Amino acid sequence: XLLVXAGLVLA
Amino acid sequence: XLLVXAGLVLA
Amino acid sequence: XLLVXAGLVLA
Amino acid sequence: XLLVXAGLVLA
Amino acid sequence: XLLVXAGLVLA
Amino acid sequence: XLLVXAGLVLA
Amino acid sequence: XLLVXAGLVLA
Amino acid sequence: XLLVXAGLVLA
Amino acid sequence: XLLVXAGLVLA
Amino acid sequence: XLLVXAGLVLA
Amino acid sequence: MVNPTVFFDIAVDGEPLGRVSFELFADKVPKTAENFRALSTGEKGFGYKGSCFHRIIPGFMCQGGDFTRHNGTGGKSIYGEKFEDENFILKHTGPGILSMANAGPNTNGSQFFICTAKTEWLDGKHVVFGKVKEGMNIVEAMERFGSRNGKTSKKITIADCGQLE
Amino acid sequence: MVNPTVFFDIAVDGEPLGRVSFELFADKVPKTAENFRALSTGEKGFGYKGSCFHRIIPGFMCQGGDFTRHNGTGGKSIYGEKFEDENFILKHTGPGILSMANAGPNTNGSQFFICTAKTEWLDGKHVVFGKVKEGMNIVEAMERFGSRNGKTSKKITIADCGQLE
Amino acid sequence: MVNPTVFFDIAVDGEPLGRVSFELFADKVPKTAENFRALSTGEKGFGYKGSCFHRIIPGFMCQGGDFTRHNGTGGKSIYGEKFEDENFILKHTGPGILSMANAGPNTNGSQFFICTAKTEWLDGKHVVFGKVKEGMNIVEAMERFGSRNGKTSKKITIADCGQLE
Amino acid sequence: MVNPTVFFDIAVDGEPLGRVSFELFADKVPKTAENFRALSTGEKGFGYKGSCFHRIIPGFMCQGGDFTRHNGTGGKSIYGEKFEDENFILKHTGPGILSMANAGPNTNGSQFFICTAKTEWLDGKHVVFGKVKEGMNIVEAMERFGSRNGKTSKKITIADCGQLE
Amino acid sequence: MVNPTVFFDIAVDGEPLGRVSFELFADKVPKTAENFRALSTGEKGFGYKGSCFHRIIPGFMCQGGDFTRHNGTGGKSIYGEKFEDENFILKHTGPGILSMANAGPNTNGSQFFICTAKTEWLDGKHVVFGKVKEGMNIVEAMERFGSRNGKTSKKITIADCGQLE
Amino acid sequence: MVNPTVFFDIAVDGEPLGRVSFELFADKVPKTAENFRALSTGEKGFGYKGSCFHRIIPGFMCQGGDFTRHNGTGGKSIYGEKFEDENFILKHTGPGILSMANAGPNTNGSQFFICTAKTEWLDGKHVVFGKVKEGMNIVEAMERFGSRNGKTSKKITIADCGQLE
Amino acid sequence: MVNPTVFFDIAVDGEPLGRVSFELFADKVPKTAENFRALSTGEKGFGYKGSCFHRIIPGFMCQGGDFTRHNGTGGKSIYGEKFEDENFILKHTGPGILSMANAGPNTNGSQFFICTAKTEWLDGKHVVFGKVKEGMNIVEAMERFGSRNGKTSKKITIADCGQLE
Amino acid sequence: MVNPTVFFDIAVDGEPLGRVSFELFADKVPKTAENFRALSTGEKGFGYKGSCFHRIIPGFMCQGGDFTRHNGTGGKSIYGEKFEDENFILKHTGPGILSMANAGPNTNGSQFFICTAKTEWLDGKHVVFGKVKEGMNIVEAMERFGSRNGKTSKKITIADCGQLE
Amino acid sequence: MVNPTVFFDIAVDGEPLGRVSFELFADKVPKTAENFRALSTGEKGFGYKGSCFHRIIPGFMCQGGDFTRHNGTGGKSIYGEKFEDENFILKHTGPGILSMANAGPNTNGSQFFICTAKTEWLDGKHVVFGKVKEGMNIVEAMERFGSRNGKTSKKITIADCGQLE
Amino acid sequence: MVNPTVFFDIAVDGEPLGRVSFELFADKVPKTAENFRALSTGEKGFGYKGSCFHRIIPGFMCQGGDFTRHNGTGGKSIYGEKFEDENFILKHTGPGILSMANAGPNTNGSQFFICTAKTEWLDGKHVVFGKVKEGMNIVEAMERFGSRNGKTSKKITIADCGQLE
Repeated sequence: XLLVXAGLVLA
Repeated sequence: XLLVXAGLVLA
Repeated sequence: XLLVXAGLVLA
Repeated sequence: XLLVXAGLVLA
Repeated sequence: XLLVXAGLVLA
Repeated sequence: XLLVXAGLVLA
Repeated sequence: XLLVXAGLVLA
Repeated sequence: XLLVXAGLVLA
Repeated sequence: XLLVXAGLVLA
Repeated sequence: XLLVXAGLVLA
Repeated sequence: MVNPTVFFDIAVDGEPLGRVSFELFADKVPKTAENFRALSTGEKGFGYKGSCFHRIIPGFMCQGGDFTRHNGTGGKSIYGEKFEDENFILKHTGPGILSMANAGPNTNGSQFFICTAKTEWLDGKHVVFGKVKEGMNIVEAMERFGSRNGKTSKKITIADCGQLE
Repeated sequence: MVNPTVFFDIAVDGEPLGRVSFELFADKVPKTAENFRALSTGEKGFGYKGSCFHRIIPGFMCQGGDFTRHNGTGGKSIYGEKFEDENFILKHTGPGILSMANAGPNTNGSQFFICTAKTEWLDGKHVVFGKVKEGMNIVEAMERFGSRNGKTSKKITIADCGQLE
Repeated sequence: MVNPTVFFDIAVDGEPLGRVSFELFADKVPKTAENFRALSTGEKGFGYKGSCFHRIIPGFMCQGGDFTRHNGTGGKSIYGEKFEDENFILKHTGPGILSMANAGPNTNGSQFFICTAKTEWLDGKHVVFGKVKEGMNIVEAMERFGSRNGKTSKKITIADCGQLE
Repeated sequence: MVNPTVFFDIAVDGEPLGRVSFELFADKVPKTAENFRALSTGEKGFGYKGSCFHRIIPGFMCQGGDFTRHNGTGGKSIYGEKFEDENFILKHTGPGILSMANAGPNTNGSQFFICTAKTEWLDGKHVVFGKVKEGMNIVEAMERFGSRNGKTSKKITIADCGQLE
Repeated sequence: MVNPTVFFDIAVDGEPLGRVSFELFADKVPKTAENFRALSTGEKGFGYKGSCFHRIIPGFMCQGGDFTRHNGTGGKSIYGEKFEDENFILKHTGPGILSMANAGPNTNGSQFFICTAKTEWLDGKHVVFGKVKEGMNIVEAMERFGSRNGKTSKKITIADCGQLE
Repeated sequence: MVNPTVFFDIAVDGEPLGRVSFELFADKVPKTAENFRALSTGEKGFGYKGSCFHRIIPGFMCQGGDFTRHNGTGGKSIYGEKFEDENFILKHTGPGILSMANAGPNTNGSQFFICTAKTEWLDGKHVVFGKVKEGMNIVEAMERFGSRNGKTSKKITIADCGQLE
Repeated sequence: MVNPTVFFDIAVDGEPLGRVSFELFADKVPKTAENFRALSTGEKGFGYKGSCFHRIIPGFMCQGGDFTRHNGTGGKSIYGEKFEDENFILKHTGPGILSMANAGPNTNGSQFFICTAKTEWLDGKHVVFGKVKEGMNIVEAMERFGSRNGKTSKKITIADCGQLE
Repeated sequence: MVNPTVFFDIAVDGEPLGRVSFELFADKVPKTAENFRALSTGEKGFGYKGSCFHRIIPGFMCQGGDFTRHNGTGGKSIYGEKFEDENFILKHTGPGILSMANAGPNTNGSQFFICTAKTEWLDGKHVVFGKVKEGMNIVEAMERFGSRNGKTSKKITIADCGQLE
Repeated sequence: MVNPTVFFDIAVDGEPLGRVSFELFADKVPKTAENFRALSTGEKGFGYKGSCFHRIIPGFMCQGGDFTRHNGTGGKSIYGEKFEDENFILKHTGPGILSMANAGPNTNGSQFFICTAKTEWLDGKHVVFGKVKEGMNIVEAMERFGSRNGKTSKKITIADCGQLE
Repeated sequence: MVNPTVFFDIAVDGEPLGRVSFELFADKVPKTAENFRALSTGEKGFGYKGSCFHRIIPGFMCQGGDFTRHNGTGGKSIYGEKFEDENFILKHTGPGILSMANAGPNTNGSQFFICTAKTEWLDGKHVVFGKVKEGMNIVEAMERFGSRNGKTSKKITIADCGQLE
């Protein structure tokens, strides 16, 4: 999808 | 420390 | 008081 | 059902 | 009733 | 998985 | 009733 | 303080 | 009282 | 940081 | 969808009093408006025709809908013995507001009340689902037969009822 | 404090049937036991003397305590129209258990039921406050006048009542 | 519904001071307003006639309603020992507001206070149910007998009270 | 009261497979147990006779009770569309346990499952209300007509059913 | 990024009825828009082409999206079995609102519905994610094949689908 | 630390009755024990010497500690106006338990009560902090001057008090 | 009611800097305002006269009120060790706001801060109770003896303080 | 049904080190154990064959299962991106426990760890789903290629994997 | 206090691209702003000079800040391995917003992102702390080196950075 | 892994009192044990060598670890300014327990306390992480230099410290 994470990036 | 994560591994 | 219940009507 | 209420008794 | 579910549709 | 639902059965 | 309060003692 | 209680009046 | 805090030590 | 505590001041 | 209108023909000890029509806000509370509509058509084999207003307190409300025990301890919805509070979007804004009576949260069956005053202390506790469209004067007339304890002086009955639109 | 014992002298239609004695658990629920005790003596002006058991369902329980409407919709406590659920320490452990009937949380008044079976599905929802001490055979006799819907076939009354211990 | 007006004729050490009338907001808080009304008429057998204002803090409020212990530890409602906080719709907007004193949440009995200033710190904790209609000058005369700790110099008594509207 | 016993006479396409009897734990879950009993006797005018097990997963459970759509999307209770989860006293302790199927919390209707294994992952989410009394071998016979995805190969039908005790 | 526009070419058994285009609100619910978008191009290996609107209730909504079971018990997302309820920023404000059908909280898959009325009773329970851009009259045509129970009269089908912009 | 012992020398009306000594549980509730300990020694400039037991109800408890107003509406702790409920480790296990009186959660000042019976209905609402070490029979003697409403017949007084170990 | 005004006569290293006066919002937070007012008059036998501002950060605030330890680890209220956070009605709206320093929720004592900037990140965690009325130029002068870490350059002291109105 | 058993053939760089077999507790966590079992057979088209153990900390655990990014930032389940924490029944009780790695609650994918010690600080945060049936000596051999930060010295690979029972 | 301005000199594969300056909203989020300011000046011994933008998604954002692992798995704050989410006052209102990347609640380190669009679905999950002051054209230029999944085609590096005001 | 042991060589003013060795419960609280271990070797560039025990209360505990401010207002962890409470598995069971001092939940730095008594009132508020392995007699010797207020009489210092196993 459109997220901003540090390490496990999801859709 | 002693943790088991997926992506941001902390101490 | 002024309430509208079905069965135990209180004041 | 088997209940003990005061006013609206249900099954 | 008027609901939009997937599987158990209720009234 | 092993679940018992009514309508949307998941794994 | 049998309570131990400070000021409004109830039954 | 400036309170209105019944029994233990505090400051 | 008997507490172990860091900074505001109370009774 | 910019905080106002009493005892353990943090950043 | 379109909001239904139901009518009740009221009678005082058999003698006709008049008709009250109600707009049901199915655009806000569809499961609650449908229960009242189907009970006013009697299409499920049971409903409001012939029941009485068991509790009328002048200047507050008129309560009815207990078609099984006629005293406030019965009634049933078309979904079963009781159903959830649909939502609390609408408020008890004034006379002619139609709201569900209950025995605590999520105990709606078939009893309802028609407010003859704004009852805002009831907001958040009783589901509002309709309003008197025509016949407010007939509701006012009904008030004359109640009392502060709810006792009616004559049998106020729903002589006939059904859907108009 | 010492746990009081009260008695009810039950009458069927007119005929005396027998005395039931109850121990009240004032060491666990003092506010609830005190309410039943004071209503059994009549020391506040109103009480149980002369009221009937309006709902007896064989193999489950006998319910009484409505001395104002006599149909399950009234009763009142010595503390007012309702009082809080004191605690749920005691369980519905078997025949002879005395517990409060209510209309949901914190609406205890005067209505109660005597269990003729272990009713553990009610634990946590009804406050248990007593136990039949003597006269279980009389409660069993009362059972025989009820039906699956509670309807009794005789006026099962409390002819006298009071405190012994 | 129409909001009742009650009155209190106040006396200082015996000598009559004057009358204060209050409108009770029954359209907002009917159970709380009915308790004050009925304790003003004395119709349930007990009430405010002959009781005193036990705590008056100038520029803050006059507190009264303890007709049983006369000092702040008693009073009772017509519903019982204590009753629920009805709702917190109204706010302590200014002088002359009438609100329930209490000993924590849901402990309303009969003690109340008349504000002689706006007390918004009390909002949400005390149920507001009325306001002075005529006679504010008598409340202001009463202030003159209190002190920072609340002690009065003279005996401020409600000689008579009843309903006007 | 005494716990009821009900039976199901199972047929595979046409052939009689055998009878399974169940003890229903009315002493723990009386509203859930009554629903199943009444649907087994068919006394309310609808119930289990003629319906099938639409999903059998060998080494897990047999699911039935959908008499209205026969595929898992229907069924209904004697109480209405759905009814609350009564309590979770009992656990899925081993084969022969009879428990309710649902579509999340408080959606119990008529569908149920007989487990052929201990299914503790389901504890707390499904209400357990009965156990196979006699006929466990017939359930093990039914197993063999399932597959991992749950589709059957033959029409497993409740030919007859009713109350024994 | 920029909001996608997707289209459906609806076929009523044989002849093409027409094309409905949709704006997908990727500026509000990006994860829910990408799911519909990807399932409309079919880029991930499966999607909407060839599926049917299995439940249409005139004046309420058209529901489709179950491409695996075709009846309402299936569908799957590009993220898997199900995915979270992204947010409920948008409301069900009127005709041509596109929203997720679900089996309760966080069970989104592929099933959706096209509202033909303002359904505000569904706000907070269903994620709104798009709107009919051009083609409302084709949806209004589809409407007339439904019934109050949702049954379609003719086989409504998404003949082709993909992304315009 | 080691648990402190305090003593009270009780006088009835004028005459010496005897000494009750208490072990204070500073290993469980150190802040509540130190508050009582310091008010017994009087080391902060105020405390219990001279104060009376103002409410004694036989078979229940003796309540004291209001060294300011002497009627149950006062007292101050050594930490200030009121202090938090420290913990509820200890239970009201039997006669001789010493526990804090309060006006609801976190309102501990200086009033306490000595139980003359097991009072488990009070567990979780009052902090238990001590137990009668010597002199239970002096507490039993004190009992006899009380009544069901708490009235004493003689002025029961702490004539002197202080620490031992 | 009337809001109190207190003054501080500031001295830098003994040299008199000037007077700052503050309006205390007794109308919103009476208990927090009273604590400050009384510590400024010194009427309870302890207070602010002679103490110093121990931490000053230019562009943020000057923190003072620790009269016991003089370094941020002490001070006490007129109600005891600590007192509750009264409410958070007011916001840190700009320079001149007087607010309480604390060591977490409900640990107010005597320490406070004078904001030289709008500090909205502190809203909801520190109780605002007053505002500079006259002398903001003296507070701006005080700022110049701070540093990024709060160390002062001179001993900034409250030479005298008391109430004006 | 029965609990499955899977094997891993470990190869250090390319040299065969040995086999580790595991019992998966399908009787406590069926969905988590089916995920791991399917990724070990590769039956859904993808899985652990060929991947590496990317983080090995001696005296703690060996972590692997990231078959997409091979470094700890990837992996996926057979149900989608991530899936729910099934339950926390089982505990990290000693060497050989196989448990799920995650990125906070409900982000289970395919990464796991085999404990070489008791790790009870991880209880309640990571789902335990299996234990080493044979090959604990091979796991101890693998440990020796790790370091305190987890980086290895040789590439530890799952050369083969599959089901046994 | 006055809000700081920091700058970054961006270099694509070596070649200077241009400078972006940013305003840090220290008046809303002081601790988050200070972390970024300090890592930009490099005054604590580490910071952003020489780090690269590891993930750029056109029309969404450029994510960077991982100066330890350079791939999204590292970075650290000047406060420690992580810090709390200070507050969520600022929203993701448009292009040029600077916000914290994280690994769930309260895991802030050094990674940040510059929005190239309004990203309101991220509101309340990521702390906004700054805006581009000058150089949006350089961010717009940076965008062009990214792809749908975030991999950049050229090494986008912060060649220099520091504070301006 | 195996639990580490660290030692402290205590000095009273300057002369060498003796060594206290400690076992750190890395099998229960690994992050908290690692913090203490690393601060005992001084390996991260700061630590306990040279700091003093700043608060010792006989019969309760010895507090130390503030190497920054040396008076209880400082210290820091190897993880940053503070870290979370890891878990509260272990309890303050008696003398020689090593536990974390803090300034509320999740404010762990470097200060700690060695208990000379069982302090169970602190359970669940302070993380227990180790126990005196040798030298309890030396902790007993340290107690003597404390006071009820905590002030030491000689400067008690950690002359040397480090790991043993």
